[PDB]
Amino acid sequence: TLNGGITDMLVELANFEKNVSQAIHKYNAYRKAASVIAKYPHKIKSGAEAKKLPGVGTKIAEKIDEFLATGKLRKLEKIRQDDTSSSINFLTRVTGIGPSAARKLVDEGIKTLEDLRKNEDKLNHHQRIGLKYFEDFEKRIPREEMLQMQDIVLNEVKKLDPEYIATVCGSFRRGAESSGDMDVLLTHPNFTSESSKQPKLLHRVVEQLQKVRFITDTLSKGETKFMGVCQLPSENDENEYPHRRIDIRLIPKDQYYCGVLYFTGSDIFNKNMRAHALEKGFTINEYTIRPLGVTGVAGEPLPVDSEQDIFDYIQWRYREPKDRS
Repeated sequence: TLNGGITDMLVELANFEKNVSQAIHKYNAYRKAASVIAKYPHKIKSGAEAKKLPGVGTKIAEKIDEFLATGKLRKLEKIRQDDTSSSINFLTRVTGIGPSAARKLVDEGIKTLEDLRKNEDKLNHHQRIGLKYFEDFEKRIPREEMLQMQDIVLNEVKKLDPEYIATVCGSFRRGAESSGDMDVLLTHPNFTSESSKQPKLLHRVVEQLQKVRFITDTLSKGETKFMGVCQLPSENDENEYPHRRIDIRLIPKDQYYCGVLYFTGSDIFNKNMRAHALEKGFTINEYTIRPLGVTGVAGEPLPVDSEQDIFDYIQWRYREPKDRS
């Protein structure tokens, strides 16, 4: 393509000028500028030969000869950047700041790492810790450190009560080399889908991990889900080990392997498996597996004492976790 860089430059400029500006008049303009350049049969060398065209005002002729020289355009940079969109989807990197709050902060003037680091009175505790450890939560965790994190949690849990079952899921159980965080599913026989609702089964484990200084912060502690911050022990090491994201979900005993399956996942695999279940007449769910009757009337949850049970029901061979991409 001859120009092309020039026309994608003008098209994006037109779009912006109508969906942010609202000056449909100069949107109509750039449109004309672009169609023409695309007609013109020779490669634009400069913005003066590019000015000499029936629909290219000298403001635009001033841009082209520029984009030809720098290989870019500052007006596009200072536009792509401030994109009311792109800011929200940045603030949302900070754990604790979703869409709703991001939109608030943004169109109230705050949208960058430093704008934030200059008004923590506008943030709650979750958003605060999430800010303090932004860069830390941005790193990967070598399988190596995860194994160690597995041991701390795993043995601490068995020491409290041997009847607990605890499995780390996520990219770690699938045998991955690198993880984003740690995701623990916890259950205990005293807790079934018929039973009371026992928040202490979870609290007791969380507090024991804080007690031994693994968990360093709470972002959200619920009745059934805790999300916080954890850290591997060290020596005299400066930044020794960064702080990681850890999540701890408590699940009724009788619907644990439904939750383990689901949280080991790969979404693409979850998608395919549920879909296969739905074709042999079952519905799978992060809690249960149910016959799917005539219509979409689901029957009674079937007994699940292991992942294998879920596979057998839909007539699939057990897929090793490493094998669930």
